[PDB]
Amino acid sequence: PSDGSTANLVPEVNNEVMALEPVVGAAIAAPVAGQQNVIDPWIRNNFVQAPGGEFTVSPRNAPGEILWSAPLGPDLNPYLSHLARMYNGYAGGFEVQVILAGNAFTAGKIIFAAVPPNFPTEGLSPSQVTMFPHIIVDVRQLEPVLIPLPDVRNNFYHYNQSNDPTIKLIAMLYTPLRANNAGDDVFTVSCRVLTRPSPDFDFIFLVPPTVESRTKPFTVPILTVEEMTNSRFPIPLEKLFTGPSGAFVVQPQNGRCTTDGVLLGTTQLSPVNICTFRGDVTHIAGTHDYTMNLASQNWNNYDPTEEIPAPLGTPDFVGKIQGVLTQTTRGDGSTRGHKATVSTGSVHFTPKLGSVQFTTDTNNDLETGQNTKFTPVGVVQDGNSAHQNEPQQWVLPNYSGRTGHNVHLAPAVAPTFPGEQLLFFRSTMPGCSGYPNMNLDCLLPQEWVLHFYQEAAPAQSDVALLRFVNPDTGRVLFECKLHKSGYVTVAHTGPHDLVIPPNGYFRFDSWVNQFYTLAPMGN
Amino acid sequence: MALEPVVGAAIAAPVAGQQNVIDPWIRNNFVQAPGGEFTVSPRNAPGEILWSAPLGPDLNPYLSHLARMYNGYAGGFEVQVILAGNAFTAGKIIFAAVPPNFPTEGLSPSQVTMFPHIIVDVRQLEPVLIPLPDVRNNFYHYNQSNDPTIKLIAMLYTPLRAVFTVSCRVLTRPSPDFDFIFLVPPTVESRTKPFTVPILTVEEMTNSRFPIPLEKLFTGPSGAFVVQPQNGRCTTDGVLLGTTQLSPVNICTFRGDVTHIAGTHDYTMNLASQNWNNYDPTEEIPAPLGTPDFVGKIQGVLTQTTRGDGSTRGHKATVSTGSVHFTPKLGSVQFTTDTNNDLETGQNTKFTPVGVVQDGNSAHQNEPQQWVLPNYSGRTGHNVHLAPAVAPTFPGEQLLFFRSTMPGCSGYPNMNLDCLLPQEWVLHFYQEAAPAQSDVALLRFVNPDTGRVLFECKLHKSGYVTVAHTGPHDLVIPPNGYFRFDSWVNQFYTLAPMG
Amino acid sequence: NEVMALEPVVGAAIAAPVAGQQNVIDPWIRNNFVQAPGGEFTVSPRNAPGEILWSAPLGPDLNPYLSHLARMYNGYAGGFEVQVILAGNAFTAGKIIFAAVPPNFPTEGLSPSQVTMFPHIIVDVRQLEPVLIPLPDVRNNFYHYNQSNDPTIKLIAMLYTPLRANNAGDDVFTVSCRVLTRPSPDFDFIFLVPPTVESRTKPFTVPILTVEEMTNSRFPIPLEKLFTGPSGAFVVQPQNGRCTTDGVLLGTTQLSPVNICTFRGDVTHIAGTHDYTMNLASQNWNNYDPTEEIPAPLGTPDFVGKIQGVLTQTTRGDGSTRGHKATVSTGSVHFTPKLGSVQFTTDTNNDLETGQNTKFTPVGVVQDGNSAHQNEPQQWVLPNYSGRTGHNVHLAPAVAPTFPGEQLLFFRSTMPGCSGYPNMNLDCLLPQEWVLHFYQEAAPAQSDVALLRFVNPDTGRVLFECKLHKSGYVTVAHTGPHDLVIPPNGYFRFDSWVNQFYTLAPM
Ligand SMILES: [Cl-]
Ligand SMILES: [Cl-]
Repeated sequence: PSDGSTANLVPEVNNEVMALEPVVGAAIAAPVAGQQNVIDPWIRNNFVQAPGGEFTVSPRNAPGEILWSAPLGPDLNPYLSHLARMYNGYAGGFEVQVILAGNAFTAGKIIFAAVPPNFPTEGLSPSQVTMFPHIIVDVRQLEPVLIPLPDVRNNFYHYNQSNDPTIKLIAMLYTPLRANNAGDDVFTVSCRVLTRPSPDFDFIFLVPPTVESRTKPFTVPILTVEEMTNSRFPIPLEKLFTGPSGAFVVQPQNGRCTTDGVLLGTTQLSPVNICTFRGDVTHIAGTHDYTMNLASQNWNNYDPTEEIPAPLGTPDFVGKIQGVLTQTTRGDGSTRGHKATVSTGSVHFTPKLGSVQFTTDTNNDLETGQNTKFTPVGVVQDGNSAHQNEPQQWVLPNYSGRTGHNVHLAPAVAPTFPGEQLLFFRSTMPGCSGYPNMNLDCLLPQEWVLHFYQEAAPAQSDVALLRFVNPDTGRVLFECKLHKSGYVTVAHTGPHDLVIPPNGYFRFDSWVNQFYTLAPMGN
Repeated sequence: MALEPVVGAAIAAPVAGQQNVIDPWIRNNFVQAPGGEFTVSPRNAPGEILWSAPLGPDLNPYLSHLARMYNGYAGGFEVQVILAGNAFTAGKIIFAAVPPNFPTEGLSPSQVTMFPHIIVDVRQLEPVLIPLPDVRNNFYHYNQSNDPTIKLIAMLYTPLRAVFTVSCRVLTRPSPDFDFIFLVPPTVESRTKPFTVPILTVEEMTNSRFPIPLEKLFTGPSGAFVVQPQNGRCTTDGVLLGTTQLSPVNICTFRGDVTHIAGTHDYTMNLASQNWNNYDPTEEIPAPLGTPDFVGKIQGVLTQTTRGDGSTRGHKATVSTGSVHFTPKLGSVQFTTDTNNDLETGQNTKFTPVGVVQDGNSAHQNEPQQWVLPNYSGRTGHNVHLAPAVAPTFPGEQLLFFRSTMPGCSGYPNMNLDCLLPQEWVLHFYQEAAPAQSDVALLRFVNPDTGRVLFECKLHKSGYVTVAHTGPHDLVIPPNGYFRFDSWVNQFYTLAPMG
Repeated sequence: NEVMALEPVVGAAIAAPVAGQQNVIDPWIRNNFVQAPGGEFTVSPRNAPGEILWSAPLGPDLNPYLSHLARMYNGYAGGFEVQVILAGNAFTAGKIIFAAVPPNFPTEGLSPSQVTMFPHIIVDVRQLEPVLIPLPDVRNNFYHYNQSNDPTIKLIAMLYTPLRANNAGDDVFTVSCRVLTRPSPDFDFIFLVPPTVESRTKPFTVPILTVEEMTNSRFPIPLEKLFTGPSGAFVVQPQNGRCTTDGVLLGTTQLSPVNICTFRGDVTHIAGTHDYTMNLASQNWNNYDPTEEIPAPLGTPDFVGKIQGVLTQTTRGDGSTRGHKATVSTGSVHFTPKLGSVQFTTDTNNDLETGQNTKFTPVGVVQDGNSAHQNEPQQWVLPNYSGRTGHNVHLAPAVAPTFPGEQLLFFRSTMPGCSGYPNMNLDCLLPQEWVLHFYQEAAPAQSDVALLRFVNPDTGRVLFECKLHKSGYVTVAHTGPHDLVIPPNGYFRFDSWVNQFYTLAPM
């Protein structure tokens, strides 16, 4: 029966069982629910992979790490997830199926535990997890693990739009992963979580779809790398790059946006205003320099009291940006345009205070009362100093110049998992003069900022697993982790420009946590 | 009583993959169809089909969302029609069920009575109920197929006597024999996502004909001009037209190798692709994607980088569209620069646009004519594979433009730049690829503070917007107002006056 | 566990009241599993979750017995039982999902999560016993017609968990899979009909001819060798020998293997030179119509170079005949065959009369010896068929491999040289006899790729396999330029239609 397959090398099934009493589903809610609803019985009789539903046990993982966790709710099941956008509430339990068919040469144990509502999960030790109803499963177990997840609660049913807690199911690494395959291979255990609603599960109230935030699902645009634009300078994207970031500090303030659509730093939605300035301009006596008193991006007065580091779209690197000042006179419509340059490392670059200084090609022909716009074009470098040294993309300017320090900054960004580096979306800035360092990396393409902003989809966990696919060949090129904080990471060591098919796109496959181990991409 | 009962999906059980159940409450409430708005106005005459819909999940917003989870369906509907008339209004509306594969084109009101029908007076208060059974000759219908179904049609049976527009609404609910058939994942390639319009504000969006933000909404008469832009031209279901591409930054830009013209400060650019590939002049496009779509002088900056040492050069430059040397369909355009030397020949060169200029000795505000197309192949022929021209077709209506102001670099230029669709709307339609359920998508502009509707407009499938107004007018809009897609309608819809 | 969540689906029994007749299939065919023609795929450690390793639609082409029978029947109805075999061992880990995708649902782009949402089975790489999958004929009509190509249910095989195994030495361990099929009891054919009349049932084939026995489709010369190479620098876009698998000719391609670089028409002298202008008439000697949706008259040369041959003329009344060494330059501005005129350089400025029909017989290519050696005949540069006065119109598409590790496979011949140092390499995408074969035997393509096997009949050994794309070009698994070392009697054999994800073994 098992001769030549598995070969008794492997635990077949688990004996342990969760010490939970039975718990009623939605039947209790019938006298006070608005309606008695029905779920397609095929959805109830068939396991499907949960959003989330992937996690890994690798040698990088350490005992105590929660490899997978989820609260009870419709988001446990993709069919129920889409249905839930059409209902106001729910009640009842789930059957979860976990697949752990590790290679026979692997060792290690996982604990699954049910933690009741309103108990804090945020510091649990392995000892402590044992005090809940729990099951301990060997990472090599062949038959899937079946865990019933009852809807422990103190009310008749749950509302989608509220934050009353539910039971949380936890999977934690109980014993580190060891292996004794003789060769130098990993044998990471790839695990799958599938679910189906219990018979007592039901939705409560029929309501207009998609208007409830907590049920909006997360997506990542189908756009190709060439079809998107840099979020730190109005340029198209060109390549994907990963490299080591230990030396310098990756802390941009443009193109910073969270997965559920909260903008951060100096980030705004318009991809054309990403290094623009608008306001009234003043000549500086005896020089070809002009001082600009800043208006907003929509030509309103600028309010420095706002909880932002600087006006939205203010450059987030130190360098000399060359462009054009343009001006129009209200009465007659006379227009003027002059070569201009802004140095963000200059002591007179104080956009938080409301003033920026340009160096122009005239000392007249710029009126003092007219609206003036700086259209950026490129970056420049002083040719007498070291080649490729002027534009430092990862050095933040002093938004208030010599007065005070920078405030309300978006956090810095770094890989936290062993073997991982940031993944940058790389664009090459036009050079106007000199020998400038023309590489510009952003953490998110501008179109992703647009998308996340509009679809304010709540993050089901802290990391969204993406796979990059070649649609011609159908093959996955690499996988990466998209963090809620709005940055991407990959499994690689060393600098590398990615070799990408022109048709490649990012495909969202599963929610994971920070302990997910990515397949190595490099070379 | 005029039709027999018609079985739904129960008959399909021996040949369907699965047996499914739909939430029975969905059939206990009449709900407005996604294309359940139509209008009767004195502009309409008998013979015009004022409203129509095919049987299918798209009749019901609940079934519409459910349909993303199923492969097919079978069964009928009960439809309810509501007419907002008054006692001073006269006329009759006939609703009729026309069976699959019968041609509606040319029907008289007399003939429409020969179908199962109801004749309802425009001044009735109480809603009228129509049964719509799933007459067919197969076991069931596939969502991904355009197989025909029974159609419900509404038209004026007697002429309307009454500015007074009669607002009408169509609501539906599934019959008890209706059911979905095969449970399937809601994928993107299904093209079952319903059509929407981005929530972005006019202020926060970008012009699709020049890399600048939008500023205001403008309506005006277009009898003088020929409205035929080639950028920002896109279909509601995501088909790009003309020279339109997706990058909001690469509009009115050029990339290629550059060559000096002896004795002048003028240069010739041999055009590479937007991706820096070779450019193929034989593509079925009027010109390379992002080519300027108006006649004028566009000033910017030419940029060049020498590979090997990192040498970079930048020079003020200017393109005159409609100049005889502007031939981007053939692969070359001519710039006038501020040097005759420093632009090297071997290296790749990029023109970054900034603004337009005007010769000050000529008539003021006459140089950039946004509604005059350049001759993409110069004198050596005329333009080909153009996106169609655009004009209002319904009496009382004008185009609605998304207006921004181009920066002026010198002179007295006409800085007015109107596009048909925001660039972000082009992006949205491309990615969502939502199939159009009719030829016109009715949009309403909403003030989110109060929930109030400020005006309505028609977004045509061809990718242009029209509104009910006469005369030029800059629209006065709350800065945070957004567009909302409300219903599929047809060409006979009468818009509320706006102004 | 191992059960696909599908309801039972009636086969041809439901069709009895509306079918004309009741038929019977040989019971041995019903009781014995047979390998689907493209029923092989492989699980390697390079594979990642979500990759579709194999797919097939339900239908008679999955079974060569049923495929042959369908040529004599009008329709069919019912399902199959599929047997899939996995060549694992106890020391492997990993999961494969098989899924039933309904008739009109697109497979293109599915994530692993979503594939789980179809009726499905999850199979462990260590499973020894074959997996039995019922594939029911989900449909919305009573039965299917052969000529109507109705869409059917699809079987999907996708990598669900990566393969975890040791390798032995440098040989990387892989799990080979095979897909076997046999008709369900409810499957049956419908109406007996004349056995080879119905078009959509003709099977695709490839000539048994040897490379030496075939002919180049771009110049009237025999083939000599098979050549594969990287093609990224240049643009592979020939206009002769371009034909689709189901027999539609493309570009300037025509059927006669001798008229591949010929010209016919009436000729006119250009005063003071040894040049002549030929007013072109159709290859069949008729009036020439430029309106034809073709790049140029059929058989017009599709490369830039100087072709030397012989002009021949015949006076109708007297019967006199004249023949003169001549040369055509396809890159010269006076080479405008789309407009109807071509310019020759001859060895006389006398003895070529007007109004008489004149035929250019091509012989070879020539090179200016004072220029760089091997620089004049650019085979992969198309001439400008309308000279300066416009662009080429209605071209056959350009051709490139899409799969990593794959390069074009060219049928290579060596052009005769007449003078100078010309590049005598000439590569075509299809032999002329393959064009002839596809055109006559107009077999419908069951997918975008026909898998071919190249066989040495002496030893019986297969030397390589290649992909014949429906568009009419071939690709192989190789990197770098290489002349193939082939036994002189080797032939191409058609094996199976496959899906676009089929990965072929390297040389
Ligand atoms: Cl989904
Ligand atoms: Cl209209």
